[PDB]
Amino acid sequence: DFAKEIDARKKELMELRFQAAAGQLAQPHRVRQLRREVAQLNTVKAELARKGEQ
Amino acid sequence: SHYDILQAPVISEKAYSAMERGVYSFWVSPKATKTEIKDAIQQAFGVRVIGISTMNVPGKRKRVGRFIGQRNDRKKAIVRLAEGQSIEALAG
RNA sequence: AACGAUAAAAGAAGUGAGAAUCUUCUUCGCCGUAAGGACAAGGGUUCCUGGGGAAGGGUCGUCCGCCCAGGGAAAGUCGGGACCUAAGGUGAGGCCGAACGGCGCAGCCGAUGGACAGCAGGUCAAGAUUCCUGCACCGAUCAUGUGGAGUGAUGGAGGGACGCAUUACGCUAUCCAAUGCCAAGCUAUGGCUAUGCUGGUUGGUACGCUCAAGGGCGAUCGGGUCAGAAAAUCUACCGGUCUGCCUCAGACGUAUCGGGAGCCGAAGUUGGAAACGCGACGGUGCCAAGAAAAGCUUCUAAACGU
RNA sequence: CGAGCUGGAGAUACGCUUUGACUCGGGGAUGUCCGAAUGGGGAAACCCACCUCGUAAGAGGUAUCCGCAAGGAUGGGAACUCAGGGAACUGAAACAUCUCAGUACCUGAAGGAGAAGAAAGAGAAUUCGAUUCCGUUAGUAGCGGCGAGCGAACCCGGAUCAGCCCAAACCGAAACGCUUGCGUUUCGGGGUUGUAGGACCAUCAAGCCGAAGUGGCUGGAAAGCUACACCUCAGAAGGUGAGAGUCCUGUAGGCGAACGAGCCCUGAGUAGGUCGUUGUUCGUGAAACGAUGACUGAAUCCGCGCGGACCACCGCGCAAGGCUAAAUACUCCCAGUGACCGAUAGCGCAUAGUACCGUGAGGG
Ligand SMILES: [Mg+2]
Ligand SMILES: [Mg+2]
Ligand SMILES: [Mg+2]
Ligand SMILES: [Mg+2]
Ligand SMILES: [Mg+2]
Ligand SMILES: [Mg+2]
Ligand SMILES: [Mg+2]
Ligand SMILES: [Mg+2]
Ligand SMILES: [Mg+2]
Ligand SMILES: [Mg+2]
Ligand SMILES: [Mg+2]
Ligand SMILES: [Mg+2]
Ligand SMILES: [Mg+2]
Ligand SMILES: [Mg+2]
Ligand SMILES: [Mg+2]
Ligand SMILES: [Mg+2]
Ligand SMILES: [Mg+2]
Ligand SMILES: [Mg+2]
Ligand SMILES: [Mg+2]
Ligand SMILES: [Mg+2]
Ligand SMILES: [Mg+2]
Ligand SMILES: [Mg+2]
Ligand SMILES: [Mg+2]
Ligand SMILES: [Mg+2]
Ligand SMILES: [Mg+2]
Ligand SMILES: [Mg+2]
Ligand SMILES: [Mg+2]
Ligand SMILES: [Mg+2]
Ligand SMILES: [Mg+2]
Ligand SMILES: [Mg+2]
Ligand SMILES: [Mg+2]
Ligand SMILES: [Mg+2]
Ligand SMILES: [Mg+2]
Ligand SMILES: [Mg+2]
Ligand SMILES: [Mg+2]
Ligand SMILES: [Mg+2]
Ligand SMILES: [Mg+2]
Ligand SMILES: [Mg+2]
Ligand SMILES: [Mg+2]
Ligand SMILES: [Mg+2]
Ligand SMILES: [Mg+2]
Ligand SMILES: [Mg+2]
Ligand SMILES: [Mg+2]
Ligand SMILES: [Mg+2]
Ligand SMILES: [Mg+2]
Ligand SMILES: [Mg+2]
Ligand SMILES: [Mg+2]
Ligand SMILES: [Mg+2]
Ligand SMILES: [Mg+2]
Ligand SMILES: [Mg+2]
Ligand SMILES: [Mg+2]
Ligand SMILES: [Mg+2]
Ligand SMILES: [Mg+2]
Ligand SMILES: [Mg+2]
Ligand SMILES: [Mg+2]
Ligand SMILES: [Mg+2]
Ligand SMILES: [Mg+2]
Ligand SMILES: [Mg+2]
Ligand SMILES: [Mg+2]
Ligand SMILES: [Mg+2]
Ligand SMILES: [Mg+2]
Ligand code: NA
Repeated sequence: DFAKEIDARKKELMELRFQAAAGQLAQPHRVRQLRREVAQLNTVKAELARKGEQ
Repeated sequence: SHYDILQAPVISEKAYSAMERGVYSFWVSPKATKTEIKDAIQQAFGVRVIGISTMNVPGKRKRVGRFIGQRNDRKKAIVRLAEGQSIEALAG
C-alpha cells in the first residue's frame, strides 16, 4: 500500500508541474512539501527493512 | 514511476494548434525511450496511443551576468491518440 | 597611410530623434560547370518570430551571422547501432623481457567497403523519404483455415566474390522544333489583326490473351572411396544420358490518386536529340592478374517429433 | 541552542517555525552515469546483453588474481621512507681516470611514518655490549691524473631504549617406505646459545555560566576631554557613527550530554676458492672484509669466522631462519605565532588553474 501512498504525491507533483509550466503556480511551497512527504514515506520503508529481518 | 517520466507540456503556438488535431506535445526526461513513454502517457490519461515520435533537443547556451552559461537539455515527444482523442480537456 | 579585388549604380516611396548605407517599387550592371543547387567533414543555435542599438560591423546604421526573450528540430522503410568483415588495434591461454613493458593463435573491436523493407504529393513564420493525405513493402507474436508432417545446426558445399581499356543493340532522365493541342489578353510605334506574341504542354500506383531490344540457364540416373572431420538425399571427380524456358529495362492502353498555366482547374500531340544512368554480372581485347566475412541457397550431426 | 529561518544572492511571490525551526556536535538512510570500473563493447560519463526476483514498475548478480573456504588484493595520495634502473651540463681554468652524484629523472612496493635492528659485530682496554637520531671526535685517519678534489670510524656527551620466537639433537604419533622393533614431511610435548647452550643418563569535544559608570563639554556622531565613581583570578582581542577595563562579543575562572574520538645436536649447493666487478676513507694499490654474475666447493665444539697481503701466538664472536614498538623524516590538512607582505608586494590567483594561447604534453 505504501506505493499507493507514494504515487498520489507523485501525480499531484506532476499535474502541479504542468500548472507551473502554464499560467498558474500560486503556492510554490506545496511543491517541496509533497517532495518531503515522498522522502519521509521512503525513509520509513527503510526502517521496516532491517527491523524484524535483523 | 510513469508520473515523473512526463516533464511538462509544450506550450507553443505550433503545439497548441496540434492540440486541435488530437496531437499532444510534451517534454520528457531525455533518457527515457518510446515504449515506456507511450505506456506512461496512456497509464496516465487512459487513452490508446497509435503514434509516437521523439527528438532530443540541446539546451540553449544562454549567458547571465557575463559568466558564460550552459545548456539545459530536453527531449520533446509528440503523440497521436486513437479516435478517443480526449486528454484532461486542459487545452489553452 | 589605409578603409581588403575596377562586377557600376540611379530615381521614387516608406520608417525613424536621426538615413548615400534599413524596407518597398521600378530600372540598370555581374556571375550562370557559378559567384546557382544537394550532401560529407567541421561549427554549434548562427535557424524562425518579436524586440534592441553599448560594444562587435573597417564609415553610417532604424540593419546584421551582433544583444535579449519565446519557438523550431518528429522515421519499422533515409545514414549509423541492436548484422558482417579489411588495414589497423586488441587479445584468456601462450612466447619473451632490470622494472613500467615487448610479441602473439583463435576470438573481439574496427567503414572508407558488404547486407537490408516506400513511393507520390501537401504544407509551420521556422521540420520532412520523419508530420498529414493517398496507396505500398519488411521482419516478429498470435488467432482462424488450408496443410494435416519434417524441421533441418557455432559443422560441410555453392554463392556472395570484385581488374583495366574499348565497344554492339535498346531505352529513360532530359533537351529541341512546329500553322499539334490548351489558356490569357493585346495590339498602336511604319507594318502584322494571326499562320502574330506569351505561357503550359504529365508524375506514382494497379490491371493488360498488347509492342519490346537486352540479359540469365544446360539437365537428371549412376560409379568410386582415397576429397570436403564423420555424416550427407547438397557439393567436387568420373563415366550413361534429350533451338527451348525465364526476365522485364522501357514503351503503349485502360483506370485511379496527384500535379498542372491560370481565372476551382485546360490541354496533355507529332517529329528529332540523348547520357558516365538503366537493361546487365552484355561483347571483345589486354597483362601489371585484379579483398574478407555475414546475410542468402543447399546437406546431414545432435535433439525434438511423427 | 532558544527566535528566528527560507545558501552565496543582494530580486519578489511562497511558506516554515516556542508540541524547538534555522544553525552547531554525533550517528543512520538514500545515493543517476563515468572513473581501479569489474557482465560484454567502447571515441570517459554513452551502446548492447544474459541469469535467477518474477504480476509489472523496480531490485539483486554476472572482471581478474590469491586461496577448500572465509576473507584478501587491483586504484589513489603534496612531500617523507626503502628498493630496481640511473644521466648530463659542470669542476678539473683543454680532457679521457676523477668530479658533478648514486644528485636529477623513471619505475616498483608501503605506511603514518619508514628503514634499520638484537653481534660469526665494533675494537686494542683480555674494554664494549641491538637499531636509529643529534653533538663531538675532525676535516683528524685516510682516499686521490697524490691533481681538482673527496672524506670515515672508535672513545666520549646526549634523545630513546625491550627484548623475541623458530629450525635441529629426543619423545609420542600417522601414512608410506622397503626384510621382519627403521626414516623422507606433517602434528603436538620438549628445546632455543659463546662467562657455549640444549637434548639423554643419574583529557579533548557542540556549548553553557561569567564583575564593574554615570553627568557635563567638542562633535554629524563618543569610545576622546572633563569631573566624580566602580571591577579586577577578568586591562588578550574584535565590534560598535573617532581612541571604550565597567555598551556587545568576549576574557580569568567554573560547569558541561544519550551516542562522540583518544597507548648424538646448533640452519649448507653455504662457508671458502678462481674469473668479472663493486661498496664503506678503499680510484688494483702490499688491498684485507662484505656483495653477487659464471664455474667449483668444507668442517663440527680437541669445531667454525674475523682482528686490512700472509704466518704463529694472543684476543673478539657463533654465519648460512623470522619478528620486533620508541628516539628520526615530511607537510596535502588544522591551530597559534611573526623586528613577514599589504594590491607591480604576498601563493599564479584578495581566488583562477579561470579568461586567454597550444593538435597536444603544456603554458597562463
Ligand atoms: Mg510515426
Ligand atoms: Mg589594398
Ligand atoms: Mg537606393
Ligand atoms: Mg516622418
Ligand atoms: Mg545618432
Ligand atoms: Mg555600395
Ligand atoms: Mg542590405
Ligand atoms: Mg510603392
Ligand atoms: Mg554552391
Ligand atoms: Mg555535424
Ligand atoms: Mg546539429
Ligand atoms: Mg536571420
Ligand atoms: Mg524577419
Ligand atoms: Mg531579428
Ligand atoms: Mg550602434
Ligand atoms: Mg546594453
Ligand atoms: Mg560602427
Ligand atoms: Mg529518431
Ligand atoms: Mg509512414
Ligand atoms: Mg542501415
Ligand atoms: Mg566482428
Ligand atoms: Mg591481428
Ligand atoms: Mg599488442
Ligand atoms: Mg560507409
Ligand atoms: Mg534499404
Ligand atoms: Mg507557408
Ligand atoms: Mg529550411
Ligand atoms: Mg516529401
Ligand atoms: Mg547507346
Ligand atoms: Mg513560328
Ligand atoms: Mg508557343
Ligand atoms: Mg531435405
Ligand atoms: Mg498518353
Ligand atoms: Mg564471424
Ligand atoms: Mg541559534
Ligand atoms: Mg542576504
Ligand atoms: Mg563497464
Ligand atoms: Mg570494470
Ligand atoms: Mg562486480
Ligand atoms: Mg663534457
Ligand atoms: Mg672543465
Ligand atoms: Mg668523463
Ligand atoms: Mg627532489
Ligand atoms: Mg616515485
Ligand atoms: Mg601505491
Ligand atoms: Mg652514546
Ligand atoms: Mg576596542
Ligand atoms: Mg570613561
Ligand atoms: Mg646457527
Ligand atoms: Mg664467495
Ligand atoms: Mg675479487
Ligand atoms: Mg691511479
Ligand atoms: Mg684473514
Ligand atoms: Mg668476502
Ligand atoms: Mg691483524
Ligand atoms: Mg609593512
Ligand atoms: Mg598579484
Ligand atoms: Mg596595478
Ligand atoms: Mg601561474
Ligand atoms: Mg586551441
Ligand atoms: Mg583548448
Ligand atoms: Na495597334
